[PDB]
Amino acid sequence: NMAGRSMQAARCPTDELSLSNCAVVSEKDYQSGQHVIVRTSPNHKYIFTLRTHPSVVPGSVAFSLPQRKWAGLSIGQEIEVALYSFDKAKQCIGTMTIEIDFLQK
Amino acid sequence: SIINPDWNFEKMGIGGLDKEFSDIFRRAFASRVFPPEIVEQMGCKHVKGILLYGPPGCGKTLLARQIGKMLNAREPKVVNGPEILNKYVGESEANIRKLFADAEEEQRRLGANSGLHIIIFDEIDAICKQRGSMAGSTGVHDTVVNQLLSKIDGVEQLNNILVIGMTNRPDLIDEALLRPGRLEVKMEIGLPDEKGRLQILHIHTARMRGHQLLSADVDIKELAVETKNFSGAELEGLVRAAQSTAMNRHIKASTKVEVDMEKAESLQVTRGDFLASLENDIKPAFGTNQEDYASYIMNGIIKWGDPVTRVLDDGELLVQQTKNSDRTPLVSVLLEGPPHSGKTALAAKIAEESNFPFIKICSPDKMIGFSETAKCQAMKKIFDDAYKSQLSCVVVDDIERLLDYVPIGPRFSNLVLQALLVLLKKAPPQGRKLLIIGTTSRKDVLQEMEMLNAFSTTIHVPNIATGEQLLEALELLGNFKDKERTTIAQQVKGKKVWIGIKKLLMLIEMSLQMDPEYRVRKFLALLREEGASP
Amino acid sequence: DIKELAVETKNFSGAELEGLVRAAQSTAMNRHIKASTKVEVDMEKAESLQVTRGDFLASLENDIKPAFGTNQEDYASYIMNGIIKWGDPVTRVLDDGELLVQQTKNSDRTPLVSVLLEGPPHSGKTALAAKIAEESNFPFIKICSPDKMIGFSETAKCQAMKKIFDDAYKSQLSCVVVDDIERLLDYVPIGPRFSNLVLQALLVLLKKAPPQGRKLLIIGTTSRKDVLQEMEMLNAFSTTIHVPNIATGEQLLEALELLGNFKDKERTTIAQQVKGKKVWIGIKKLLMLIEMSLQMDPEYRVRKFLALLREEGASP
Amino acid sequence: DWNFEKMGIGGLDKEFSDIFRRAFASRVFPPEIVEQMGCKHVKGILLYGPPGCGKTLLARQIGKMLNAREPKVVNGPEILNKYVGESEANIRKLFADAEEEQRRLGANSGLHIIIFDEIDAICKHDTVVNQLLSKIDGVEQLNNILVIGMTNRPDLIDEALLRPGRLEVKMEIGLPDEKGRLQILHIHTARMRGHQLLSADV
Ligand SMILES: Nc1ncnc2c1ncn2[C@@H]1O[C@H](COP(=O)(O)OP(=O)(O)OP(=O)(O)O)[C@@H](O)[C@H]1O
Ligand SMILES: Nc1ncnc2c1ncn2[C@@H]1O[C@H](COP(=O)(O)OP(=O)(O)OP(=O)(O)O)[C@@H](O)[C@H]1O
Ligand SMILES: Nc1ncnc2c1ncn2[C@@H]1O[C@H](COP(=O)(O)OP(=O)(O)O)[C@@H](O)[C@H]1O
Ligand SMILES: Nc1ncnc2c1ncn2[C@@H]1O[C@H](COP(=O)(O)OP(=O)(O)O)[C@@H](O)[C@H]1O
Ligand SMILES: [Mg+2]
Ligand SMILES: [Mg+2]
Ligand SMILES: [Mg+2]
Repeated sequence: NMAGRSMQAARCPTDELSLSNCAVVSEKDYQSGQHVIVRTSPNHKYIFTLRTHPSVVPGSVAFSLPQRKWAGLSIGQEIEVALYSFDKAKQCIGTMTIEIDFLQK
Repeated sequence: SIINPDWNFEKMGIGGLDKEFSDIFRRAFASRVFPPEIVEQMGCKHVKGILLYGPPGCGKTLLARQIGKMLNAREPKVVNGPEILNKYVGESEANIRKLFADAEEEQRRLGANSGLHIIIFDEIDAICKQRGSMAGSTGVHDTVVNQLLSKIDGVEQLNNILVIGMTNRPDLIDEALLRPGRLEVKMEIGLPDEKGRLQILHIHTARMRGHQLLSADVDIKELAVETKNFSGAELEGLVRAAQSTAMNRHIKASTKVEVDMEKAESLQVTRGDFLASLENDIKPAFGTNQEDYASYIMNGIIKWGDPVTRVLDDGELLVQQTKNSDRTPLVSVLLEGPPHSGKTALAAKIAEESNFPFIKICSPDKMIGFSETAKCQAMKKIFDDAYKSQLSCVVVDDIERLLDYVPIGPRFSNLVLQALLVLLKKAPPQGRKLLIIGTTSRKDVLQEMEMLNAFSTTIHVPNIATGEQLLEALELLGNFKDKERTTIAQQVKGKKVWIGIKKLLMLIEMSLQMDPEYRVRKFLALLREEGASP
Repeated sequence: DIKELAVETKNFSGAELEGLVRAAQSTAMNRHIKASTKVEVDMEKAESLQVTRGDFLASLENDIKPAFGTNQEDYASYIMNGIIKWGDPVTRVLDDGELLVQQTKNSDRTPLVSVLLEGPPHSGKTALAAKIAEESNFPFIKICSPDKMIGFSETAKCQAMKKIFDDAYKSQLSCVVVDDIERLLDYVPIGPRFSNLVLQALLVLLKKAPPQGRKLLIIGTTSRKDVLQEMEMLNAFSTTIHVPNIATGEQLLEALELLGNFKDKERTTIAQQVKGKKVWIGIKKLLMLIEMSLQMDPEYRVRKFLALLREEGASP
Repeated sequence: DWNFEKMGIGGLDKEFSDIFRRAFASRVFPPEIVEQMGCKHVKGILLYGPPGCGKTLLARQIGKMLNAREPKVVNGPEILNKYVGESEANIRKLFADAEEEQRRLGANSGLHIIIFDEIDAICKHDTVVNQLLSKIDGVEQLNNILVIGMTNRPDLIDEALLRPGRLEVKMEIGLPDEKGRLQILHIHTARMRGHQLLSADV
């Protein structure tokens, strides 16, 4: 886990987890609340937060459609997942600016 | 090296030319300052000619006028190149005689204690040009140079004359006017760098800072940073537009316009004015044009498979090598594939993501009806404009439409092919960089022409070749819902397809005008005809 | 010393030995000028005026460029990254070059000499002719290349070539390089198509001797030799030299060691794979594949280099 | 805050404002303040578009708000009549009507608008182009002049004239959209509607 392991991208299992914006993983592989980094190539890394759902088969990670479009992930493709640790003394966020629009026209 | 006189250029109104001025003065004016005594004891004659070349708007005439005023002299005359040819013999000779007359009169009246009479030409690459050798179709025959040559040096020569010539095309000047004894010093004025832009901006906003008409949030370093490949005559236009924007807020519209007279007491120029003027008004001519990334990348770029990422990764490595390598200043690449596979959009995206300050596209859309003799000139000009920048990028679209290739015979242009073969292996001057991209759909023909030994590498843009990739593309476009997606996958997933992205979009658009219960069958009917077996 | 200045100004006209003196004088008077309001003469710096050697040397290096001399800033875009000894076929070429250079100067019964450099594309022929010419110390050297004649017509290239040759019959020992002979003829395999007006002028200018007592050497480079042989152009030359590709693993490793790019521990991994086969790659393409593989992360450079080499540079 | 209905122009809201801001916004301020800034006026504009879309109407209605004199209309083909002396001199007899006001009162002059139609064959002849370029730009020129050009073919126009210092403002006046047609119809049937001469059916 800490070193990094190969995983298979999957589809988000439930709408609630899709709205949670957290990658869905299996309990046997990780735990809820843990943050990971997903590598798709040498210059392509993305940080995600994990949530555990029973329906996820071991050895695969599920992402919602927005996550796949943002990270350029394709279902069935291989990725590298490595446990990620935050520096809370510095990386704790105070303010975010977010551009919001209607999801559906 | 040479100990130079100490000047300050903030009081003269010139910025960035800290070396051209020095050498010009040393080689053309360091002997007109000394007293005539030592000049006679040395017997040293005077330089009576200078040539200046560079892109427009970079401050050549300003330098000539300032130099003329520095050495107390009369108001310099002025002439134009193409103007003098508007007439024929018996009319232009009188015009020539009407320039040096005062100099001759003063030389007669005074002798060796006269005053310098500067003369300023313009576009001197027209009269002094027999170079009609270019282009299969071009002819020139002129005799206007010889009278000027005779006047400059020879019989009844004048010791109190000085001719300064200016041009934008240094390679069209005849070599008869450059020999030692007539136009002997040469200089180039180029685009300024960041320090020069800072100096120019500090010079052009000095009369408002005196009267406290400049706000406190206006920082000039950021303005210098944000204006890349700007001339000296466009920073002035930027300041003028930023001034005219602020004077509009203090006008009241009535039967006849008049000033506010109450909010006109705090007339200040703000950062907002400068930012708005940079977004709307000024458009540099050696900068990136952002109106050409909406006509080519029309429907974005979606990731339908693995091959759509290798291309982008390879394009990034080539950009990072044309910017960080010193053993390879010029690189080339060719994008190839079957028709409708999406080659122009990817090249445009790579160019846009490059981030270079100069980006240009050469397309056959702008040359409808042209002959080859004009296509060569257009392409050569597009390439010439790219050597004035320290980082460039040029795209060449539809290489097979430039040569006029038709399979019957076959036919093509052998005057464009050779020029294109020679321009792909010519490096830029000094230490400047360059990157060329090119898109084609017929690689075998290009191979038979020995045109693949000019490029450095190649990239293959493939078609959709599996059911899973087609389903992924449909899901990403988001047009057919799950009920119909299952039906589509129950049939397509059992075979292999051969379809481009452009054709897929066309088919999806065509099969959406039918009634809601026939669309899924119409789509498959169209797909079967277009491609279902390679 | 005026005697020493008469041995450095070779092929100078009389009207340039006058400009040299004027430039030196103007340089000498710059050290004694001042400008505060408007340029005015310093009244204590115009007395100890002494034109010195340094001014002459500076003016000779920077300001004066004879029209019948060697333009020492034009064989600098051709020999770009240098010359290195990856194998044997380099010394052979560089030695035949000096033998011909000595023949053209110490021989009385052959005032004209020609040579042709031919080989596969990208093998380093344009950067070898320039080196062979640069080390001859002839007063006159010129290069005729096709990239200064873009857009010209057939009748406008003959005039340019003939002018380049006519300027060389005014010097006591000359040298001319004709580059990319196949781009002057406008040759395209489809057809074929070419210019029969330039070919017939070239076939004649290669045999005409200069005036009595003068000497000339000509060097030409090409890559499609099988075409020039059907044109009967191989009878106009006196000799030919073959510039080869790299063709063994040991030569590749020696070439890599002299460029100094991959580490000692990164050169054993390459040697293990490469030293089990033969290769076919030119020195201009082995510098494009060592700059694309250095833009990767430090842990994937060797793999990328080997993949690039395999994809293109297989056996002949 | 313009009242476009009263002026008599509809469907041109972002063109009038931009033209006024860029070319005319400095000529309604006292010379004293304009001297403290160093600003220089603009002496050229180029308007192009289909024929009969409201380019002369705009030019003449913007020159009356400033309270200037009548614009001096001139045609393109007319100028090139025979040769130099009848055309070049005829060129001289246009800026001449205003060449005096500057040599009498200089600054505080009014502003002479010199409309100039076609401008697409005159500058493909070369005599007129050179004379005009020297008149507007150069060492000798008037600061109480504004030249407005109109064309229907934008590309043929030369590039030596579209540079800073020369004509440096370009505007396109195209066909109106739905709202433009609505506003034009509202403007052009206002007199009748006030006299109850327009039926309720309309
Ligand atoms: N990888 C991609 N993913 C999604 N859409 C794409 C992709 N590449 C291109 N497109 C879009 O599909 C169309 C591609 O057409 P394009 O102009 O690239 O055609 P082309 O390959 O040059 O064809 P032609 O043979 O007609 O010259 C454009 O709408 C572009 O936005
Ligand atoms: N030993 C060497 N011999 C030749 N060139 C070398 C050598 N070492 C390095 N180089 C460099 O390799 C490059 C090859 O030279 P060059 O580009 O002139 O080749 P070429 O055979 O003329 O190519 P092309 O077929 O494109 O005309 C040049 O940069 C040259 O400086
Ligand atoms: N280096 C510079 N420093 C300050 N101003 C400059 C500079 N170069 C150009 N300008 C401005 O551009 C204007 C016109 O430039 P000009 O010298 O006519 O261009 P060109 O050299 O093409 O004739 C001048 O009024 C001047 O204020
Ligand atoms: N935007 C507009 N609003 C009102 N009337 C207009 C408008 N545009 C054109 N017109 C009318 O149509 C005619 C336009 O003529 P004119 O502007 O001189 O044509 P051109 O564009 O060839 O100069 C005039 O009668 C004018 O009243
Ligand atoms: Mg295309
Ligand atoms: Mg070569
Ligand atoms: Mg009109």
